[PDB]
Amino acid sequence: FGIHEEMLKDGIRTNAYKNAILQNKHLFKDKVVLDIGCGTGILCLFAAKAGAKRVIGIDMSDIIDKARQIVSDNGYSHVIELIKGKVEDIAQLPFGIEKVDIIISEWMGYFLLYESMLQTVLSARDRWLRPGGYLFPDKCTMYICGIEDSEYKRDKIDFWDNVYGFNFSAIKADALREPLVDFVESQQIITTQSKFLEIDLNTIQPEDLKQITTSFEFTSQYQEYCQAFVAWFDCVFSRGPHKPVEFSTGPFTEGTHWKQTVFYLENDLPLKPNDVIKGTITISQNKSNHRDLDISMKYTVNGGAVISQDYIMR
Amino acid sequence: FGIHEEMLKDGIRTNAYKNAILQNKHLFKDKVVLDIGCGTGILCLFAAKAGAKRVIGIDMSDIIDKARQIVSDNGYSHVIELIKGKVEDIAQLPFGIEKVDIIISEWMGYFLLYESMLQTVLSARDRWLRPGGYLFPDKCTMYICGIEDSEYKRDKIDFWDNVYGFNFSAIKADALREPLVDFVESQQIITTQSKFLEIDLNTIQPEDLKQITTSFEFTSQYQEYCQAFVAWFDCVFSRGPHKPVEFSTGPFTEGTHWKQTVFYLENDLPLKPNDVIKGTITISQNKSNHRDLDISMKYTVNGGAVISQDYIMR
Repeated sequence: FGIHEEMLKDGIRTNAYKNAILQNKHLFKDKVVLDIGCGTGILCLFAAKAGAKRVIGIDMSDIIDKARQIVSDNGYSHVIELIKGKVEDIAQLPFGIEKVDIIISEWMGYFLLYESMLQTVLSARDRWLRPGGYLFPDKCTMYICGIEDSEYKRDKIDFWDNVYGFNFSAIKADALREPLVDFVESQQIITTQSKFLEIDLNTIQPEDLKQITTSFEFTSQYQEYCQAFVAWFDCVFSRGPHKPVEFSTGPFTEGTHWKQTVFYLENDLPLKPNDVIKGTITISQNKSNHRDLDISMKYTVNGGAVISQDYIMR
Repeated sequence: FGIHEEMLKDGIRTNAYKNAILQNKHLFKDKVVLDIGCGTGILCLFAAKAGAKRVIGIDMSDIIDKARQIVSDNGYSHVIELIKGKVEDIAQLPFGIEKVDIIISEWMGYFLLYESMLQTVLSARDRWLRPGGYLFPDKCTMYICGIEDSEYKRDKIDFWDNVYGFNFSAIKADALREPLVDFVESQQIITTQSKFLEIDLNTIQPEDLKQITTSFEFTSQYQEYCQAFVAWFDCVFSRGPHKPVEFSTGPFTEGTHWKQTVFYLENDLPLKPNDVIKGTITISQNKSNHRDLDISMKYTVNGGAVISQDYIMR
């Protein structure tokens, strides 16, 4: 419902897709395009306008009936075909199509990986993408840095110390375990930014997603307290477009509906300039609710004792 | 998760419950209290602090395990007993209790009735409330008025006329059919306010909720265009407290997490001062998704032709 208006009115995202598709008419001309999660159909309309021979959109949502009407009203009912259901439940693609040239998708979730459609996109790639075909977009990179956020930490974590006189501190751990999806101001960042994960749809395999172990490293720029780490991702249309097309969900550029992801620290870090925060982040589907993401960090400051903290986004 | 922090940090709501309970220690002393949907337990703690002999909290949420810890940390483990599950699945109340003196609940949904716990509260009242017992709160009243909102109507409805050159007008009806939960500024109101529904927990019966037909009437105060109706509800602890306790979710007082409910009109009304808008609102559970609320309005301006518009909150 409102999720579709939010996706469309996300200008940064829809403009990046618009540019990647419409500026590459040469690449789309007379091609067969599969779009995973077409929603109201704007990306399918772009691909058709770019000259695709056939655009197949899959959405599991009941929006499909209205999306077909939109396709008709814009004169593309002979080019764009919409199908309901899960990729995994599709007997065949329509019109006897066996392979496709280009897969468009918007699979990225919050924190890139939370409730994402990555596995669906990889199944569709494995089933239908012709050798050498293109994935729009194909590369996402995750970044992390440290911030000052004493005010929000006091309002959101320490609030539970005293609630109308009552001790609610039993809840504090749970509040700390939940990453926050929200915007951070760039002036709050007190460290360099660390690339810590890349996901390349051209080469990644589903078994690689079972448990992601990765490392990160960033450096303090200030004499300051660090209350939280913040993470975001960048997304690149790399293989396919004539020039690479990119957009960011970070705090130095226009906001997106993904916002940023804030991981509050149990114990604030007292940082000096040039202090080094380095560690590992392990990401995996939660073992009791498969929709939940377990995110475990272990790290040090200048090689001190290891600090560990576990989070679950749910 | 965050829903519990949002409920608690709703100051207007939690203060009204705090006042209704703690200022009526005489009424709670040595009584048996049932609280429906206890969440992290603050209302149960109030009832215990007010002197209840026994407080039974029901919540279907996994929050129960942490809520028990909160009850223990504040010294009330012998008074407050928490039970998981639906009222409808409870064999008996603990400690051999058969009747209770007071039922506390926070059953109100958006637009009062959307995904509310009203039916659960009525079942608990019918099963367990002693004759003459009290419901905290027991009375909610709904109000409606007309507003000017051309800017938000243009940004949210007319946006679909042209989306990157494409005609998305097939979606406009669906956008109009969805009431918006959001805050309205009081300066946007251009009519008097109409009480249009009262729900009295002391006397209402579940069969009355199958379909609510009610009437409304309000008067234009300006020469202005009306783009939407806005509705809210007020909630009163009426029977029981020494003085009635009240709070509002309307736009003339502090915001609450319920916000207000905005019903955009298909065709703007050109109103003159003293024009009368009068009609009926029919509210019923949707026939294909029982969690969805159908809200149908028919009305006139000074007895002109009947205007009808159907909405579904989903």
